[PDB]
Amino acid sequence: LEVRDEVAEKCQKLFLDFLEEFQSSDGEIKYLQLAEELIRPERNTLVVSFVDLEQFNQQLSTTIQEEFYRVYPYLCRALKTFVKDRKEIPLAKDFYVAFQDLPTRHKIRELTSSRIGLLTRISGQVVRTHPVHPELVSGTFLCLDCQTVIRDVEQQFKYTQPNICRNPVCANRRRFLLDTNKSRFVDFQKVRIQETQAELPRGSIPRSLEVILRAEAVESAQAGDKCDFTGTLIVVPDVSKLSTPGARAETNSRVSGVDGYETEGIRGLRALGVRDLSYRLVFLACCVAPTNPRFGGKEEEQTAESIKNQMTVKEWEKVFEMSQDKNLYHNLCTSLFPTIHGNDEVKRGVLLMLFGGVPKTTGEGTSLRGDINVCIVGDPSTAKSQFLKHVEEFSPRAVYTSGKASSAAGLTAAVVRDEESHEFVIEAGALMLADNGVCCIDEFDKMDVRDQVAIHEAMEQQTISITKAGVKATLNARTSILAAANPISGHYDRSKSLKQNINLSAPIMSRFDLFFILVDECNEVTDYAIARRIVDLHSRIEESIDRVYSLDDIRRYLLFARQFKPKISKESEDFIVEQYKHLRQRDGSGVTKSSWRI
Amino acid sequence: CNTDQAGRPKCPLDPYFIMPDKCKCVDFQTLKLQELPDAVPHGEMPRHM
Amino acid sequence: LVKIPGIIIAASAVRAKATRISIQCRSCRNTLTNIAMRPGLEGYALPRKCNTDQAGRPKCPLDPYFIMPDKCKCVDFQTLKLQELPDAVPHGEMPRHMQLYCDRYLCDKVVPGNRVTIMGIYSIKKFGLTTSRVGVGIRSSYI
Amino acid sequence: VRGTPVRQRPDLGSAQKGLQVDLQSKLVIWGTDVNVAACKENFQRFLQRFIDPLAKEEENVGIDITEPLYMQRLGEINVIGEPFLNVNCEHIKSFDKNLYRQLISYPQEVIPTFDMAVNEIFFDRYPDSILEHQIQVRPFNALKTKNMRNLNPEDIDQLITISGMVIRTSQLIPEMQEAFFQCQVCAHTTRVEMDRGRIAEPSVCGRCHTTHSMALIHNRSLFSDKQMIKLQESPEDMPAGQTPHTVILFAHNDLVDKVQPGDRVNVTGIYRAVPIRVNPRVSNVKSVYKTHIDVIHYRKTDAKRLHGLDEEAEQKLFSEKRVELLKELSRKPDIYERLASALAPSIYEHEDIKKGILLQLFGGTRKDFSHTGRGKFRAEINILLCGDPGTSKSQLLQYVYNLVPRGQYTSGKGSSAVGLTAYVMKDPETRQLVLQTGALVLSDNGICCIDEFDKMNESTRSVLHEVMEQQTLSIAKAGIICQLNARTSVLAAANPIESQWNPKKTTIENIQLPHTLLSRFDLIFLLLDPQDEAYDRRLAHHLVALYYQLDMAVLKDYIAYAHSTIMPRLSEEASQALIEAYVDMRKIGSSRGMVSAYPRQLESLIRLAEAHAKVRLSNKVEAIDVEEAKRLHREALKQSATDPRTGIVDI
Amino acid sequence: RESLVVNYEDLAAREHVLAYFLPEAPAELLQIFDEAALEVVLAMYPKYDRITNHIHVRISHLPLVEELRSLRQLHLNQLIRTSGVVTSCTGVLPQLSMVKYNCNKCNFVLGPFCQSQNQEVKPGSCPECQSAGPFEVNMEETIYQNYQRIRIQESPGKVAAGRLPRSKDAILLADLVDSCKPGDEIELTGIYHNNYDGSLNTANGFPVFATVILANHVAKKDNK
Ligand SMILES: Nc1ncnc2c1ncn2[C@@H]1O[C@H](COP(=O)(O)OP(=O)(O)OP(=O)(O)O)[C@@H](O)[C@H]1O
Ligand SMILES: Nc1ncnc2c1ncn2[C@@H]1O[C@H](COP(=O)(O)OP(=O)(O)O)[C@@H](O)[C@H]1O
Ligand SMILES: [Mg+2]
Ligand SMILES: [Mg+2]
Ligand SMILES: [Zn+2]
Ligand SMILES: [Zn+2]
Ligand SMILES: [Zn+2]
Ligand SMILES: [Zn+2]
Repeated sequence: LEVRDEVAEKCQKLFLDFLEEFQSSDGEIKYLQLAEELIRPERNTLVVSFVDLEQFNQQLSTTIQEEFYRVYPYLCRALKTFVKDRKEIPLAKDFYVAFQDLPTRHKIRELTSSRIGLLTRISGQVVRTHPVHPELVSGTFLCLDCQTVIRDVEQQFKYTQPNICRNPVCANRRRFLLDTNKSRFVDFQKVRIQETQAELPRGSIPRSLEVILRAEAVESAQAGDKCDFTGTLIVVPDVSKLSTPGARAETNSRVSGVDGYETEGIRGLRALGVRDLSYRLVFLACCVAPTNPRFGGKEEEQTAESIKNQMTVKEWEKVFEMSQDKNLYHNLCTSLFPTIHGNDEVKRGVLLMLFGGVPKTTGEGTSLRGDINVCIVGDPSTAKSQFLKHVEEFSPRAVYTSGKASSAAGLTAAVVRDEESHEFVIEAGALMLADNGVCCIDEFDKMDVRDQVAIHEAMEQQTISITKAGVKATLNARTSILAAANPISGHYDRSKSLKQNINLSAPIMSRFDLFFILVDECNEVTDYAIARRIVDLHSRIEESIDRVYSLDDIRRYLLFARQFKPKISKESEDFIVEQYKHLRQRDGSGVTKSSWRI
Repeated sequence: CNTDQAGRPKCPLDPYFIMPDKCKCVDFQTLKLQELPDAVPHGEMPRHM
Repeated sequence: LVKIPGIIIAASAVRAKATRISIQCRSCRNTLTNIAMRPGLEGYALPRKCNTDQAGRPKCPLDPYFIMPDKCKCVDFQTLKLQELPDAVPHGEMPRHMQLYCDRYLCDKVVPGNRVTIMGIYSIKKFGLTTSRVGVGIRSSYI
Repeated sequence: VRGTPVRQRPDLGSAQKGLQVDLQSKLVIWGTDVNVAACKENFQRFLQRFIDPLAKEEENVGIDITEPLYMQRLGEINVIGEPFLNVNCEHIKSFDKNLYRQLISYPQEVIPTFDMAVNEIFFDRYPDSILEHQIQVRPFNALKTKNMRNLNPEDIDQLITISGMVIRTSQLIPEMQEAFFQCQVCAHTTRVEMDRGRIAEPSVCGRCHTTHSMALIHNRSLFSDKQMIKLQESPEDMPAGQTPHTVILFAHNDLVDKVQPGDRVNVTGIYRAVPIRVNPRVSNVKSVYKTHIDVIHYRKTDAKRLHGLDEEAEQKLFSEKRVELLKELSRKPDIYERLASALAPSIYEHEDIKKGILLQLFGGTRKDFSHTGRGKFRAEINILLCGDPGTSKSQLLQYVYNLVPRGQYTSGKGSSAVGLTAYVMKDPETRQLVLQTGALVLSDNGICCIDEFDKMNESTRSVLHEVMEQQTLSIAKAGIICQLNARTSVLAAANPIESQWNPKKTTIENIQLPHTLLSRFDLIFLLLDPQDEAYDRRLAHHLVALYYQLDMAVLKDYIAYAHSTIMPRLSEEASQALIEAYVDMRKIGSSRGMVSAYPRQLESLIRLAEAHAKVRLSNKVEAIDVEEAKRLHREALKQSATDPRTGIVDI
Repeated sequence: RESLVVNYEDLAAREHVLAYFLPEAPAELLQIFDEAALEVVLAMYPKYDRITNHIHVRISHLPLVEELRSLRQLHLNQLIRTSGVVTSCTGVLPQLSMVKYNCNKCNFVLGPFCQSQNQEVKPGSCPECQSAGPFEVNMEETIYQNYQRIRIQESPGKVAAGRLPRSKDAILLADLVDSCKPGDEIELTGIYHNNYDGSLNTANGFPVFATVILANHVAKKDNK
């Protein structure tokens, strides 16, 4: 009458038991309260911690982990019955289970055909995300030959028509009409990720795979994020041929065509129903989370209070106690460039650029920039590249790039066609992954003029406009630029102005708030101090780094402080005009010429 | 026409005509069999085959 | 009948479009001459059945007709690309374009770069209600 | 057999008919001269009693008198879990020459027989051992095909060994092995294995008898791994006018991801010929077939190279006798000089260049500066050879190129910037655009030899800045954004401006390289010609003697041991010596037209000292190491012959 | 003007059941509203039937303001209100509205068929000669309607965290055409639409659906 998946049915009942019996330290059934939130519209996924599942039933966790693909529909059925009786839900609202906190993590290179269909957690860097589309999960069809209605045929990550019409004296296998208003859909997103740079073997390009997000996980991973996907590796039928033929599938019915209808050629292949078996690996992610989270409390808009609630009480007491910390300016400078000796001005400037100013829009419409751009110009081996590396490793949303290694489409934005629909997907470049972050351009003077134009456009108007491949799209580039540039001749001639020493275009130089000249003085005492710092770092690697604040602490603190929008007091206004008058006065006749004019 | 490879332009629907002189024919007779008169039940029409 | 101005930005090579065609049946060789073709970007579907009958003789095939190319009255045929006059485009606005179909003595009356006024029939392409995405019921326009 | 699963072998292809034919009107396979019984018994005779009577080294288990060499290997397969036996085909050739001839000629019929024989022997003993599948034999070291262009259609489906460099490896492709079906009506399930490369769909369920209701369920099916590898062949026979050759390899299930681009490998596999479709969407195939290798075995060892990273990381690479011999060598007072002199033995008295190259082969101490915010520190040593022509720079670069694994050779204008970093091509086997690495990534853990460094435009020489400073290659191209690893050592050779050193110009005026780029090299050897008649005579004798008439294996193993185990750390008195050395060298190099010293030359000294301590197998950097770093740094650049005002003269 | 703007606040305040039914099944509700508006206008103006013969009702001030990044399969077939920036805009195209066909086998003109936004109307037989054979649009007896596709993306100010703006296609019909312009910032009310001819059945990938917004009301955000 009907075969029953014994392991899947058993797993379903055990999972409902876990849902309605597992209780947390408060002694209350936690997933009942969690699924109370699930009566909402736009709310269809319960997130179940795998450590809880392990504590409650080791065998159930093992079965779920090993046979995840086959038992997942039954876990979803268990969630539906759990939320059904307890509440008043739309009858045809599907619910999904999103496991989280898997202990073990796998490499993207370890996603072999052994892991297919079973639960895994991988981490990658999101390369691009595609639009959310409605996906057909199970369609109802109409036979065009006998008008019978075939209901609920499962789509296997491919548009599948019914194998055969339900009417037995109608053996239709070709002509079906999808009754789209009776079919059910899910929210689908495809994102491309690639393996992280700490995972690459030697001589290898990073592997990319496309992961599939569904109903409520759908919009979680954005480009540039180092995210941590848990789900199942799956095969998806593919279109890849002209290779040698291989791995066919034909009917096992022993059938031979008659004279004039011989089972040969195109007709014979159609009649035997032969089709190539070509697959590619795709990740079906049920949950997404950052690999290195900023807070332990939560993860739509951002206000200081929202950030403060998003963090634990310990984290915010730390944030507060450094906010009340006198000498926090020097403390952050030392804690954030621990290995760099000297260059205290450059440390202060880079820190301020990290915090940034207040962006404002005039009544007429012009935007007043609020992002500090900093350029570091200096002699060889003066730690310019080290400053850029420090910021790039510290700051989330920081991109590093060098002079000629980048194109213009790879620096700002590209457009590629969405293979799933008529939509168009934008490929983000360095200046967009660094949005509300820092773009560390290294070797800035050697960076092509045709690319200096793109940099200048994003620096001056904080936006990038695309008119290519069939779309116009204006994009936000609210990056702050941290650049390093060599002087002409490789050395800074103190007898010339800054303009005469670097070959940056004047518009670029004008879009820089601070210019830090790092001249190499041939000083023996500073030679000694630098030597001690370098040799000490190379002697005691982990030690010799005594930063007053954790680097995660700074990340949280900075993220919190970026929500503040300081005002300008009247006395601050008067002081500003007075200091500007002094600054202008330093640039008059008689006195020695300055490097650049105020 | 199954041989639509010896040229790209195609043959019609139903292109085939029997070749009468190339057919191997055999002899052919039809007989009418009636039930044996002794085997017909008493008041009963005979069966045929 | 519309009258629009514009500048011509492309002019195709003059080609041959039939005004009358003749078709011949593949089996009986009988012809179906002087079929009138619709003017403009409109096609023609051949008859799917031979007219001639001879009950004693067997019938012709299903689609027996073939264009006889030498028995065809062809005329000159050009397609133009009209852009909205640059002085007529609204300020922040992409120009509009229009496809034009010329015929027999309107061919080569203009070269790209000419400012022209056109009189013509605002028409759609009628090539058979086929060639199926997003826009439904949309058929390409031309003058 | 112990009930242990006998996994299918995709590397042997899809099974054949396997028809048995009797040659009397004994029971060979059709089209072959093998009968499975006698082949099986011959191989069992081979496994049980084969002893190499000439080989005694690098076994680390092999008693090499104990009657089986290979049943010792079976014992290992019992100790470890991996069910693979690597059989050297030369051993089979010694034992049974006819069995060898049969193996390379019908591998698809002989290798499965070898598998049955091995599993019978193994599970005779070890009858309680548990293996995730039965043992699969991997024959390697067949008679090397010197040029794969010499292979004929007579050779199709035979076992061959070739060598070359891995150029590209694909992503892992899932190959179906067993299909899973459910009825759309009754949910009855069935499974169908691949049979000769196709799956016969059930077409009627055996439960509810509905025609064509069983549906293939892809993600309940069983799959195997496959990987395409582009290998640039390295033929030993190079006939006139023949261009280099790229061969397609297909690895399966376990040899997948076993080689990385830039690896030099000996690959044993089956020479396959496959039909090409005329379009991807039709089934017509061309009359002219294309060829690939179905990889059976990867051999990474090469007698003339150094040990690769995969080998060095292997724990049992040295016997205790070998380790003791190496340590005894390290106690020699002049092990440094001996090892240096073992390099490029045919090159005459460039002792300092050879010491620098030895230090480059050893390299500095890999450090994890990750918790310091610093970034990544370059442990590699970059040497620049600047000198007037005819002084044997290209010979040294050629020697290092032909000695290291993972090396690349570049010369002059023949390379571009994207040809050194990376670029997109379209794989003409998948019709897909794939990313290909260039020379600087193919040597990611090796030495890139750049010859004619000076005759090479600044466009491509800017690419070297990030490679030499940060060991990474950030590419922001149209769609692809990433950071390729380029932890290369750079051995560069360049001529002076005017191609000949002229003594009227200072060192900086005469090298003529951007002064930021010179600081990236941690040794600049000035290969200058003294107009010296005695040296002329000695070199002339060396060169003429070259026209009529320390080991390598010990050097190879010494370097491998040092890379595996020695991680030199700076001692306090070494720290002080480095501080003083940097201050002094900075005073010295601040002169008129000398190559100046930057804080980067202190790290140059640190790297050289760590490498030198590693030559001693020291594990602790001491003042002697820093002293030799200073001396090498000064001898290169000829700073004793340099006055603080002008150029140099002669030694 | 052949179009009547109805404020949703006023409709809900007067009659809340129609207002509650309006965004759940707007295709049917807007059809009904159009018929009733035609009746009321023809009652008020008897001579207006020769002007337009169809009144469009545009719903204004809908409270269901969803940003483009938040439309889901939950919203399908529902009246939504969104805002964004017009990035592209086709020309006004003529779309078949009440299509007459020619039987090009006997030249009979096959009576007017309504052209839905969902599928091509394809006639069956010819009423006279009963041919299934080829037909053609009778372009002289057909009546057309104005058509225009616009692409609307989220205003760059709204997209904020560091993420990319999302865009949707919208279809403006017969009064709404040329009410936008590339660069305009608009408020779009329309039916989030799924079911016409875009479903990716070509195995070119996953069975995802292309969606469009049938614009019902467009309100620019600027001075005039
Ligand atoms: N010291 C030496 N020892 C051994 N061989 C030498 C020596 N000096 C020169 N030769 C021989 O002279 C030739 C020098 O050519 P090679 O290409 O090695 O020099 P090079 O420095 O690369 O020249 P260039 O600067 O023009 O490129 C080689 O064949 C080499 O064998
Ligand atoms: N003031 C300093 N403090 C610490 N280290 C320094 C200093 N100046 C230079 N260095 C060292 O010099 C090395 C090379 O610096 P780098 O960042 O490459 O300089 P640049 O790129 O400006 O030429 C760095 O590893 C850094 O550790
Ligand atoms: Mg630098
Ligand atoms: Mg040379
Ligand atoms: Zn049917
Ligand atoms: Zn005819
Ligand atoms: Zn069944
Ligand atoms: Zn008709």
